[PDB]
Amino acid sequence: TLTRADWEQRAQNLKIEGRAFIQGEYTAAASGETFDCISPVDGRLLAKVASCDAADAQRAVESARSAFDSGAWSRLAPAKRKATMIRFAGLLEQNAEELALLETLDMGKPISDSLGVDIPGGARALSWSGEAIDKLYDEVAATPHDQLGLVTREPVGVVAAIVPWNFPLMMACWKLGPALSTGNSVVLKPSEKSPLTAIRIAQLAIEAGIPAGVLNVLPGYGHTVGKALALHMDVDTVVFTGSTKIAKQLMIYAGESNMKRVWLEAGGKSPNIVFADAPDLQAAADSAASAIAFNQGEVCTAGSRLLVERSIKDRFLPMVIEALGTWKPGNPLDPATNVGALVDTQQMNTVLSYIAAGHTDGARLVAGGKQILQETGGTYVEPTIFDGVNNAMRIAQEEIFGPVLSVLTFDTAEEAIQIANDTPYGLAAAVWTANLSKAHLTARALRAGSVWVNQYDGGDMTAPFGGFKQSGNGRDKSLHAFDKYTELKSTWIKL
Amino acid sequence: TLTRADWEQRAQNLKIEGRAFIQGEYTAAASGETFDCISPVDGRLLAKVASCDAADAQRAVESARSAFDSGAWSRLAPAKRKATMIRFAGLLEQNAEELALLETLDMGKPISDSLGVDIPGGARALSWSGEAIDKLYDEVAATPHDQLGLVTREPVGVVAAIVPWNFPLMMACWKLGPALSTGNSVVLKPSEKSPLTAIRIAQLAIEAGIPAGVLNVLPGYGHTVGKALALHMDVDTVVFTGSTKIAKQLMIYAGESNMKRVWLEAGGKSPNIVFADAPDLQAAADSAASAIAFNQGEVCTAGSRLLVERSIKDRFLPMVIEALGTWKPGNPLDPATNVGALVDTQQMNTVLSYIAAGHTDGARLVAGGKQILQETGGTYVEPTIFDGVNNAMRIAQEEIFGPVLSVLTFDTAEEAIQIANDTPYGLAAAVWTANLSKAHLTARALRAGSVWVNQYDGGDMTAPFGGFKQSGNGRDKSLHAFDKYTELKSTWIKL
Amino acid sequence: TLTRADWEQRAQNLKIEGRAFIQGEYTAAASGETFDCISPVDGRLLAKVASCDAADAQRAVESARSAFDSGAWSRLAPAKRKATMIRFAGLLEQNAEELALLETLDMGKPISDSLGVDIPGGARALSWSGEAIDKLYDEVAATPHDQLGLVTREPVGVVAAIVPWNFPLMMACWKLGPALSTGNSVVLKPSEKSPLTAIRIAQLAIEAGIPAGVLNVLPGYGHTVGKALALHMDVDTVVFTGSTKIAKQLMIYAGESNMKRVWLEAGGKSPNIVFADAPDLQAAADSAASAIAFNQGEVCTAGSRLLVERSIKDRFLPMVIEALGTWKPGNPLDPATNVGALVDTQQMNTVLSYIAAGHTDGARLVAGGKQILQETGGTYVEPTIFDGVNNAMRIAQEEIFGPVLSVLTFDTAEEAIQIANDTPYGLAAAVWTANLSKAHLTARALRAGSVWVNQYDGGDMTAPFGGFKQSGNGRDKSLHAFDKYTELKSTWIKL
Amino acid sequence: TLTRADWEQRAQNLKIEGRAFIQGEYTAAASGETFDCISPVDGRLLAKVASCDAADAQRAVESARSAFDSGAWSRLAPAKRKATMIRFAGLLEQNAEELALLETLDMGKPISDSLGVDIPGGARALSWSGEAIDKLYDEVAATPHDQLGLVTREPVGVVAAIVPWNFPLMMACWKLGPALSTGNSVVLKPSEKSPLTAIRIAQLAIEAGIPAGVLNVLPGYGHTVGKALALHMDVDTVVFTGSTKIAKQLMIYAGESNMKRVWLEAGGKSPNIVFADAPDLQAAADSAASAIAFNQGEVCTAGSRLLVERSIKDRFLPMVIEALGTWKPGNPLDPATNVGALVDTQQMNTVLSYIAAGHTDGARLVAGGKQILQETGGTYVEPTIFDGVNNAMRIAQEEIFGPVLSVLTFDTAEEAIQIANDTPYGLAAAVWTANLSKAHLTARALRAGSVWVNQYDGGDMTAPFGGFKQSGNGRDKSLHAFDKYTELKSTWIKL
Ligand SMILES: NC(=O)c1ccc[n+]([C@@H]2O[C@H](COP(=O)([O-])OP(=O)(O)OC[C@H]3O[C@@H](n4cnc5c(N)ncnc54)[C@H](O)[C@@H]3O)[C@@H](O)[C@H]2O)c1
Repeated sequence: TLTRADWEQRAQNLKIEGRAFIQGEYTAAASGETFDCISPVDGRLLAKVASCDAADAQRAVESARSAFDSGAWSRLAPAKRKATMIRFAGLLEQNAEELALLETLDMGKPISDSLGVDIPGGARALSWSGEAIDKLYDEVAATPHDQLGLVTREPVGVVAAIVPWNFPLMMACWKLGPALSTGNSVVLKPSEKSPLTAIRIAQLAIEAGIPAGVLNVLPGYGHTVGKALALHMDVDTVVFTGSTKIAKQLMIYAGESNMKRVWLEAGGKSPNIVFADAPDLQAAADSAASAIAFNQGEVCTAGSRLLVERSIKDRFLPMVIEALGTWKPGNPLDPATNVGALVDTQQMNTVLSYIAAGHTDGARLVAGGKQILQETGGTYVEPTIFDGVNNAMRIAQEEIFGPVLSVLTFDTAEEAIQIANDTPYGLAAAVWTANLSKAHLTARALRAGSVWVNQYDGGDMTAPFGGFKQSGNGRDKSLHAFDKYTELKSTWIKL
Repeated sequence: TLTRADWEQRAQNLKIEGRAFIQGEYTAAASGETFDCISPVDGRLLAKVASCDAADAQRAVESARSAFDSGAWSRLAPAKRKATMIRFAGLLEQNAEELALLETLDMGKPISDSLGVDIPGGARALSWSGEAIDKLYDEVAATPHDQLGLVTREPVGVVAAIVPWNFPLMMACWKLGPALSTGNSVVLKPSEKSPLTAIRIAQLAIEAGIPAGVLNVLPGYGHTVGKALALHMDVDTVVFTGSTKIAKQLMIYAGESNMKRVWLEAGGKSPNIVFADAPDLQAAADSAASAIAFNQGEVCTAGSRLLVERSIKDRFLPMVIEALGTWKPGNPLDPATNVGALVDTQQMNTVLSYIAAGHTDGARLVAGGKQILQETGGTYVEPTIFDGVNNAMRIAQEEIFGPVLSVLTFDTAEEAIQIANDTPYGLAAAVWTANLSKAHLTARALRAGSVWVNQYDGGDMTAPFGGFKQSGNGRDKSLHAFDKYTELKSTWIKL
Repeated sequence: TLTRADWEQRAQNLKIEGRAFIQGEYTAAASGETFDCISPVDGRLLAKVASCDAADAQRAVESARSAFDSGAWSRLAPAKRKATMIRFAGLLEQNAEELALLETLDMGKPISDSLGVDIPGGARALSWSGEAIDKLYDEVAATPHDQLGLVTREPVGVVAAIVPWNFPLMMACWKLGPALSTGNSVVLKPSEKSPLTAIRIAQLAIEAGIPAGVLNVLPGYGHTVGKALALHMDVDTVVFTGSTKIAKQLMIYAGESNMKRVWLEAGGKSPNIVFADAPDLQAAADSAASAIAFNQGEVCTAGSRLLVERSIKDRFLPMVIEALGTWKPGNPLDPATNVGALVDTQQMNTVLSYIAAGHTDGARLVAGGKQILQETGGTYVEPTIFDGVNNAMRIAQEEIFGPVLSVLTFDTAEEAIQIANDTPYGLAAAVWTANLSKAHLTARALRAGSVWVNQYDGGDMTAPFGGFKQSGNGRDKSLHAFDKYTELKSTWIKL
Repeated sequence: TLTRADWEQRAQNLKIEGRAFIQGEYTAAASGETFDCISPVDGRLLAKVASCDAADAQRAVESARSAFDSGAWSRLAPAKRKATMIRFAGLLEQNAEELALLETLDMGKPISDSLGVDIPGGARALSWSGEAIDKLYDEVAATPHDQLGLVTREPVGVVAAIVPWNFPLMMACWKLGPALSTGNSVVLKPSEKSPLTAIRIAQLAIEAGIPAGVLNVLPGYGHTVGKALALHMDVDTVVFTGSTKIAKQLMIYAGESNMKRVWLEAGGKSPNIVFADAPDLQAAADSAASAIAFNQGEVCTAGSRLLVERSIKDRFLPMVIEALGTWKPGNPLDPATNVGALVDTQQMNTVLSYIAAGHTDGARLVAGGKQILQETGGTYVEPTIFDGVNNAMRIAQEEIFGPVLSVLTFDTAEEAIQIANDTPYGLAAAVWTANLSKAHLTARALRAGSVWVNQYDGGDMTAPFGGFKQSGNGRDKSLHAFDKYTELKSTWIKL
């Protein structure tokens, strides 16, 4: 087990690749332009990263298209694609320490989280998806004797994947797993706030046996190369994870261009409903704190609204405060740290402004509330709780994407459901109760893509993940994720 | 069997409903405005139809939402929804003669087609979908012993369905069958060129037991009430059948509003590939003619590009010409008629302009090419064939939506495939060959949602139907149609 | 609603068919022999029924085989088979009053049960199965590009169905629905204790459009014609519902003959577990009584072992006694009657012998325990309860097939599960508890084909039904029932 | 690449384990008795192998049952069972040279086949099955609002697997893959003619992480320990691969004991149908020879009946003779050898007696026909062809299980199908034709579990494998194999 000093030495000794990757080779952007990749750990310069634009999108898509048409990957035997995807996952694990360190330096999450959650999670999405390839069957319809009706799935062709900065490698892998497994070529566009691991795994893909052109990586800004990919007339599908605002703009881009398929994973304001008859209130308290403090609250499914049955509120809230007190910001390179830096100054100022809005709209600060560790040259905020929140308050309605918890009360299950569903979002929700009927009926009534019962942040690769309403469309993970990267064909044969 | 005189008597004796339908009652538009519904068979006034706008969209959506929330239909037992949908289908059949007559008068297709194809096809979509409801199973994941992982589907809520004029009732039913079967409320917006059957079946739905508010019908223009539904902030999903141009606009509307799900069935320029080793050339010739002449060529999957192997071209083209000669425009109310009127003057001018374009771009007219029966006051054009067509010509690239055939030649299977896929569209295609390998390998290479082998216009309710590329996204018919009207939920329960 | 006098008039006015049915015609047995069909309601002669033997089995199998080979039904379009099966179900309903009367007279169940449960249940099995036919899809494997791998299902051919007397029509339909829907020819052998409804519906099948030879019916004894079918070298599959003893004998017959597939639905000793935290004790008490008294306890899944948590036992047992008191034997032709006659004298003696065994082995009689209504000439026994039962006692280990309840106690969930699973059987079980974890974990631990939670006798046509262990193999109802009547084929095509 | 001399040295240097394996340890049989394991390569003594009997079956099943009930494997997380199964497969590959050598020495197949087909094939069944575990989903029925209907699968408990000698390790793995993956305990009973690899992999299972008691191995005779397992009252399921005669006896044993589930893979007499319009006659000739000579014709799906369209017979048969001449018996330890020894003297004498019967019944010997290489001390027979065979001849009806081909002619497709289906068997069949319709219609009409088109011996792990009629019931490989090792449960929960 590596120490803080070990990680600090390794961080200093990294040579960091900043180039784009197109047709099997690292490359500068056509313009030669770069942007500074700055670490939120302490503000050090990590790398000058290629700043791609429309011209680079064009070259990457031409490369993607040529590779798809060659059939080198798209017509490779399923069992062979499986083997390659599993080797790809294996190379992530083999290079786990470097990749984890890049993630931590790039966007500030604790090294123990990068190493323990992100890298294994990314690898698992690649290998599980790979494992599934030849376990999938298409269909033969019930037809008259002189007909053979086949209903099959084929890869769409060229896929653009635009991903965010909060789980850079893992979110990339949630897309790459099913998209590559089904045989598509993918152009990956990582967040400008976290380009490094995406850039690095482009090389690993080649080493695993992914052909040149099949996985191209274009670092750069959303409003330049991201937009260019979404408007491209020869991209078949764009998959996206990010804000609801940008997600909507992608639907507009598709409409303005070639009617490409658009699949979105967007914001959340997930309600964590704790009933008086929860089987384990301490577990509910620990989980409620973890739900908002894990990864600095920079989680789409953060349990940012805590709904507590009023009769246990006075006992439960102090339990949640004490649990939250164990989540402490610190040096992300220290293995003992469980809360890291926020991704940058821009994000931190947004979070601080929402904390200010909590005060303004009349909520009661009961824990945290301040920026800390300023002397480090990094960006850190205390996990924060507001009590006495009404669901119409800004901190109840709007996604904060920091470790800021809103606490609301209710007195009936029906009110809990009404409050929980009172949102434009619908990514996740949780219910804590020992009652059989109340558990299933409440879960059934919540309009959310994931509903966790007597736990938070549940599910694994077998569980589809995605939004109701403005939290998105379509699902990541599970076999259902494959459907975003394929087209149905009905082949009706007269005999 | 009814005679022409019988159908003319019946046409005269219809009382035709023109009002919108909201919350279980026929109603004027809020503005009181109407538009004239004129028959293309000769020009008579059928009815003054309510011209709905945004205010009516709002009232209909409020009705739909309230109905959905009440659970009267959305939480009705699956077996009971099945019985209702089957009764709904049964009422279409019970009233087939009236509905077919309305269809024929409304948009000009032959009465024998309305009676023999449209009404049975529509009824079948409703009954088959109903039958399927309790044959569908959701999923239980493989999880650790202390977890129960449920993956289920739930109705999205409020669905707007916007449909075209070429198969008014049948297309409405393709949407209504699965949308209603899954438990949604639906707001149906029929084409302003063909509002009458949708208006009529609103009452039949009530009679079958569909609760008030669950199926609302808003006749009116695309740019008024259609647009209002697509921009509405409380519509969860819009499903669409129509032009690629408008389909794209709907993606923009969704992005501008509430990120509603958008499912599109759009245009086509389907290739009909006849190899020299086709098993039955006469069958191929008969189907090639039917593929362009049926429903006046106003068919999304019309075989508008006939690709013929050069070595049989001289023999096959005269066969296609002779077969096309049996398709003759005539009085739509005559049961002997197999080709009806074009939907309106605007449509006839478009077809005539494309025939002119055929000449201009250098193709050779070998059949038809002219308006006929002007004395009737109706709009009729001869089924038309151009030979010597290059795929770059306008008549080869652009959807005409009239009975105009382009004939192209090829020398190799590779060439046929390249030409076939050389289109922004991808709705359907056909292959004619007696060879096992060539049939399957060519079918596999064609980028289209339906591929018919040794037949044209194949499939039934078991066959998903929809586009690759700019022909749309998602599928109508089959069980896959249901997925457009539901959301996946992952319920992970800690035990 | 018909009165007792009405049903008695109708009983007198029946003309009852007693012949076998082969190749579209009613027929005597080859030997000319008959057996007396006597009613347990009072002892009248209903009909002299053909007593078939091996010669008749041979002729029926030859008819079945020829019909199968002709394709009249086996290669009939799926949608047409669906329509026929639905018409078949519709004829059962059209003739419900006659069929229910035949059932009640034949084996003694109350007329209100025959009319309200048996005939609708049978019709439902036929129509639901029919509806499902064209909703089923076979499979296409993930293969290399030069391979097409089809995995399809085909009817086995000739199916023998051997059924019992407790639900004569409904059990026959549980087999016929999926066996006929998949395209097989079926030879049905009803119990010699209840031949009449099977004989009758043979004609209804013809009327619905089932071709001659596809459904043959051979009334007669198990050891003659039943055995002949099970040993027949040209029967592909036998499906069976009856005793575990005979079920085992069928496996031996298959091994002695042609290795035909054997699917068994056999005996049961189902445990009904009521925890102290059951949500509704009165509902639990009412269901516990119904579970043993319904259809005279002549139910494979009768809740014959009531397991009660010791801490509610003193409160719950009087509730069960009072609820059982509402179940009173009476004239089966009286519509007010909720408990009918036992099927014959042999059955009554068996029940009385087990009541004697209850006393001998040391249990405590707390309700019923005696034959009643001897003056009627019929066979009736009081619903009976023994308290203080140990699971090692004969009444706890052996299936009684009468209305005799054994009451056992437990202190822990672990104990309840151990007792519940302490049986050679495994057909059904029930759990009553308001606790989420306990309900799912206990249901998971129970080795039984059906587990009902907070209800008894649950499920519908969507729920597969069948045994663990010596309660049988394979499942009736649901789509899984179809798999007993088809064979998988892997067609791997090199392209 | 190892030479013949290398393999001869390795064979001499093996230390061979002969003991049974129970509860994590090698053990003598209770009696202390052994049988001589003799090599058909040259007659050398390989090992004295434990000769288990009823007492050993009892101890193994008690061990299996205790392990299943402990949940160490049966309740282990799916993802963890997957990982263990993949490591298990990995250890087969890691020890491939030893395992391949054991197989070759034990039952005589060429070392290049053992190394290239058997070991990789066995490993692949284990890992593919393992990979599938968490890709499988169970079901949630469509039910009323106050019901939750779960349809799930659970392991049956204790599985007996009885396997033959022709593919000892691979057939064992076809059973072990799905049986262990679903969580069962397995008692494996290898053929007394080939016990060695089964004995050896028992240790590898433990090293991979399979808990003690979960995989027990009992070498010994069929009529002692095999029979004891099939009659055991606490074995839930027996799966079998072997002769039809013994397969039938297992059905009888189940009936005599506890009604255990019985799944059989039995004999074959597979027809290889070559039409005049086969796309590649040379390929058909090569494959027809391989179909009968591979693994000494000791293959269940050996293409033992060659049906050739009469018009190509005179040209085709010499092609088949020339191809068959490339398959030459030789030293199984020589890597160049492509035909090995027959398993023993008993088998060889059976084969020679069938060759004698070919002469007697009037067939024409056109190739091979004699025992060879007698001086080696081993058992070898020339690949043999009889022409002018009629389907009623013994060599056409009966399974020979040696390299003996029967050649038949036909003149119509209909006759080809009649002849092909004229058998009590139905394991596999093949069709060679370039015609689309004839390929699919003929394949559809053949009553066989596998149908190969324009190839022989096709399919991989995605293709279910097993018999129609007396070739067995149920399927090995694919996801369908899992169903033999699990039970369906319907859990209906009232809410
Ligand atoms: N599974 C999920 O649903 C999921 C997971 C993690 C994070 N998120 C969401 O991500 C957001 C935080 O991430 P973010 O700040 O990177 O979001 P963002 O919307 O600002 O950007 C996401 C990605 O889109 C790109 N982008 C920005 N503008 C673009 C444009 N005009 N056209 C094309 N691409 C453009 C960015 O460069 C980045 O790669 C939150 O709203 C959070 O809820 C969702």
